[PDB]
Amino acid sequence: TLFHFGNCFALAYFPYFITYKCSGLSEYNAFWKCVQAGVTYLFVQLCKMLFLATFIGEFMKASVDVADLIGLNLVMSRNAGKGEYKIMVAALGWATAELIMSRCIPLWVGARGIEFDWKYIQMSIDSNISLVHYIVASAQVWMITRYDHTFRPAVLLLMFLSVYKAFVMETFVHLCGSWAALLARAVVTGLLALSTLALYVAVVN
Amino acid sequence: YGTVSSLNGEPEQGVAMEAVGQNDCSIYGEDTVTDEEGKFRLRGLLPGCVYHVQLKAEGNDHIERALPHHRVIEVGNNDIDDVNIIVFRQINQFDLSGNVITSSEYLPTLWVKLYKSENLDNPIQTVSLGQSLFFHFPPLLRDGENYVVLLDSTLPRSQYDYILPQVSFTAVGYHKHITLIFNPTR
Amino acid sequence: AHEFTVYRMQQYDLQGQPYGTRNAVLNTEARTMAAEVLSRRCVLMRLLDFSYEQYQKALRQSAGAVVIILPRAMAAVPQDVVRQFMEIEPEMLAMETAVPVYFAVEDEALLSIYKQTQAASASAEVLLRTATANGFQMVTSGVQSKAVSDWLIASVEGRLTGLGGEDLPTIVIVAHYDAFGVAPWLSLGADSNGSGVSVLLELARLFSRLYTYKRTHAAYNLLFFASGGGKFNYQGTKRWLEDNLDHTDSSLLQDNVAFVLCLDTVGRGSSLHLHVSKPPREGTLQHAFLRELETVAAHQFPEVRFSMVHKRINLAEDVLAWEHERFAIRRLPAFTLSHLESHRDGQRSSIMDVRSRVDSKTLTRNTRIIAEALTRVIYNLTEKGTPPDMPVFTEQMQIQQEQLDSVMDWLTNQPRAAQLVDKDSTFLSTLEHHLSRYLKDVKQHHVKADKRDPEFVFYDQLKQVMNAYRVKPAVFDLLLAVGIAAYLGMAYVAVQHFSLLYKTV
Ligand SMILES: *[C@@H]1O[C@H](CO)[C@@H](O)[C@H](O)[C@H]1NC(C)=O
Repeated sequence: TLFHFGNCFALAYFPYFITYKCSGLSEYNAFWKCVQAGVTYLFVQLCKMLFLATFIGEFMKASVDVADLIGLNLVMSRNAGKGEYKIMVAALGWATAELIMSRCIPLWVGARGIEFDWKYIQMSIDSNISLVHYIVASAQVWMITRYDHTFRPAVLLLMFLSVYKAFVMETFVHLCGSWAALLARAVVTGLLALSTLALYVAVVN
Repeated sequence: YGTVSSLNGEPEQGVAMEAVGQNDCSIYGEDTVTDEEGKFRLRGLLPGCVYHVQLKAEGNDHIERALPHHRVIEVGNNDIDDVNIIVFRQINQFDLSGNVITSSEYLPTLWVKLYKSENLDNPIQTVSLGQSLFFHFPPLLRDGENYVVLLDSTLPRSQYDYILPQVSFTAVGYHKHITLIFNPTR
Repeated sequence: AHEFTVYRMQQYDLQGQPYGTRNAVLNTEARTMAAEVLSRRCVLMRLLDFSYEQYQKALRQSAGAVVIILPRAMAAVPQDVVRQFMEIEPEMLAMETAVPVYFAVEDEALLSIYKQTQAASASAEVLLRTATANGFQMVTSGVQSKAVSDWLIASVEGRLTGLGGEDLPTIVIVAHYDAFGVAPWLSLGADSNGSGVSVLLELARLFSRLYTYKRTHAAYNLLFFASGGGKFNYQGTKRWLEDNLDHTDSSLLQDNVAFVLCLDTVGRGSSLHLHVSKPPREGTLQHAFLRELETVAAHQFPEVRFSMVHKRINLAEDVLAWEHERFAIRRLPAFTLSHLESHRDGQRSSIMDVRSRVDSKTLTRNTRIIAEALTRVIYNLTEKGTPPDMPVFTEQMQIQQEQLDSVMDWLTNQPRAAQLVDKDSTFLSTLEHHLSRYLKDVKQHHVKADKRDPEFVFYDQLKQVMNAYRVKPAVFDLLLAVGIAAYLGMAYVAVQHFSLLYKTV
């Protein structure tokens, strides 16, 4: 099923390339910025693993979310320019880090063989929605930054509370099918996407 | 007027021989202990009644069976002849046996026991199974004597989980085939 | 990915010509019985609907492999299907089928995979079928079967000395403990000679008890032989009889050999038949024993019909019918005892011969009959009185029903096929110990292969593990490719769509 691996890779990697080519990559040549963001993401993942080893499930998810937010904020503050463009250099870098992480190596070891579980296509779908989830996270970071009005800190706190929505939905599904769970994650992530774009049009001033 | 020989042909000695009559002749009958040759000399030859040569209940403790239990003989105008009865002695041994149902790899780590009932801490026989799924405890005597066959393996609980069977086979019979089943887990 | 254990069909060779399946590698889809190509595809059938015309169609179509899903219980299967599977077996086995035949055991996931394959095989419709084409692919493990060239067929022999003299007649009792069915690993063989080796063991116990004591120590040497290498043309008896006749000059198989008994499939059934290669000569020991047997079976137990069966030796068949044939070939008096009436009957082999197929009462009655006939002939009782209307084995020597049941359970506990019982396996070791506790001079004869024109070469890879890999054809995945292309186009449009939406606000 190598050609299945091909289809799954075409589903996963290609949207990142599309965003790369449709966001004006030549403005900063974000390859170095993306590499720095990926290094920061790896460091944050190592820190989260160390914290989990030191130390129930909600606390680990909260710590991981805090580390990811801190890394995204540092990456955004590393560069100055257009807000949408720091948004891109942060979110795309983090998403590429996630793809290079354990959603491509299992895609390699599994698939390409004889077995066919829908898990691989599900992983590709979840990796594609992780792009917009990290878009939401970068939007939260941008709201945190760009000066300090009109209950903006309250909205930022609401977005932070809504963060870790993936872990919340996973816990709910465990308490409550696999494709049904993936669909639920897609809809909640899309709802957070629309909430974040509403925040953006509120904050444009 | 016959012979009382053993199974192979050895002439039994000291076996009580008598003839018990039936019908009205039940009151007539004498006995005679056979000689070394097995040639009994029963007398009291009254015609008109059939005879039954058979083994006396008393004085025949050592001897267990008489395979032709009774011999119908017609008493005509002559004597009887060629009355042969074969007899078996009374075997006293128990000849214990019994297989074990277990996996092959657990067999070397097992020794079956023969704990006497009165004291389960002082075994009297500890035949090791070794590599064969059949123990043949040396023959015991049969008089009550409740026993145990606790299968005392060497495999400790530290690395496996198991329960050792226990079988009681109170010795009044003539054989036994205890079938201890040993199936540990984990 | 299910991982079940499949037991293969026989792959034995005799006298140079092959037998059974001759392949142990398969990597194909699992297309069960349907009007499709069925060529180079594993075919899944269940024993409940396993018809011989269907199986021959499968083999003639050159299937990749044939897998049969045996019911897990193997006892709750209806008896009519059991009889049909008895009649299917000898014809299925005696062929050079080049397609592997595997026998599996029912499982929940096995039922699921069979159901899905059955649904998919028989059946806008074309594109829907391609999209939902959940046909599993089954692959096995290991390499092809290799000729095991150093397999020693085992054999356990034990003696019983007479009373006095060096010229005593030597009655011989043999029984081939093994039993091959259509699957060596599934060939428990309870009603096969596995029920004859139990009677031999009980006879050993009883005659040891009788011989230990002097007053019942009859003058008749008894050579017991729990032979291995059985239904495979009785090689274990062949080698033993050759080594005790032409190689050496000692041993009891030449001095004054009396009748040579052989026991096989002596379990279930209400009829006992003593088979002979040639009629007994009047006045000899065989005729005396036959007369004692008929008197016992007619006076002691009238519930059994008894009759000689005189089958002339045939030197054209693949196997030598019974076991007494190999003895009668070397000018040695012999006859076989069996509940069967015709050697051509397929009641032997019979992977279906589960332990619950040999009734303990019938086995005890058969052992009583055989042991009493032997006791009467050995101890000269018949010309001593002792009318046949009363037995010898009443008390203190009764045939232990518990012992027979336990021995039968132990024999059925593990497969007894000649290709799986090692020269040092716990089965053989326990058999040797059991015979050693009652007999004298117990040893273990072995036949290797003669290394020239191999009399037998058993093959390996009989218990391969097979994987049930789920797979879908490439046409489904082409549909998925069109879908992901549509998704990528939508994503490409979505960037400008969202830019316009944000600009509109
Ligand atoms: C024992 O048997 C042989 C032949 O079967 C016979 O000649 C002999 O008379 C028998 N012995 C007795 C005591 O009947």
